[PDB]
Amino acid sequence: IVGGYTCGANTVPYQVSLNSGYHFCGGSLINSQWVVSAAHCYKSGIQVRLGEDNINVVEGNEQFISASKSIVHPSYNSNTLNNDIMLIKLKSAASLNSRVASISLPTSCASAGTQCLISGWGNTKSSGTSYPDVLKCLKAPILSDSSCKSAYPGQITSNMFCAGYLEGGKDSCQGDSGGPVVCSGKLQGIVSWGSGCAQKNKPGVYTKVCNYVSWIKQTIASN
Ligand SMILES: N[C@@H](C(=O)N1CCC[C@H]1C(=O)NCc1ccncc1)C(c1ccccc1)c1ccccc1
Ligand SMILES: [Ca+2]
Repeated sequence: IVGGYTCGANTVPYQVSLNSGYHFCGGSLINSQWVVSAAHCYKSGIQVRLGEDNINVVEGNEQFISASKSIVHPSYNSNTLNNDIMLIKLKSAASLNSRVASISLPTSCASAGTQCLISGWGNTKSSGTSYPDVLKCLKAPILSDSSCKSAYPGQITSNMFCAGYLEGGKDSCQGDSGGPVVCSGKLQGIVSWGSGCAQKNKPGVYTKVCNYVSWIKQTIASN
């Protein structure tokens, strides 16, 4: 997260860190057994880390649970990033508490202008590289479809939305991938892609979760 702020420990209790020897992506806990992340975060050997603030120190509220199965969306295209969503099944159910909590799925899509919370342990620099230990947060509005398409001509599908700031300076970045965009208490986006981080006229692009709720619900009913 570039240009954001320290969230505060466990104030984003649905935020998970995906670990394969090191943090590599975020995700969102949607019930005690399932995490939503980005398809471009797929790899084998995932451990889901819940209840995290400082990802380099055991602070006492963590739950570390291996994935038993990952399911990349059947229609994910790794070239256009259309359908950039993946479900991860935990080997055992998380114990839900004030520091480890699920985020609701949307029933309606969010609207342009709605202010959302984006969070993660990704790079905090727009040029250069610095990775934080504690969770970072950014308040960002959803942008109009027309401004999003003007920023990324030919590349925005109906399964994507832009959020952030056309002036730059505030954005998600590498390592935030797969994490949440929450608006009015619902998971409306997944950190997906952009042209650099926090660059002028290049806001972040997010997977539009409301288009995937039927697939999520049917998949978790059968796995
Ligand atoms: N900029 C790259 C990106 O978003 N990549 C690389 C893999 C991870 C993800 C990421 O950091 N997502 C998080 C993010 C990035 C930028 N703003 C907001 C959030 C993109 C690309 C996407 C997926 C696969 C390959 C490349 C890219 C686009 C054009 C030129 C080069 C790279
Ligand atoms: Ca920790």
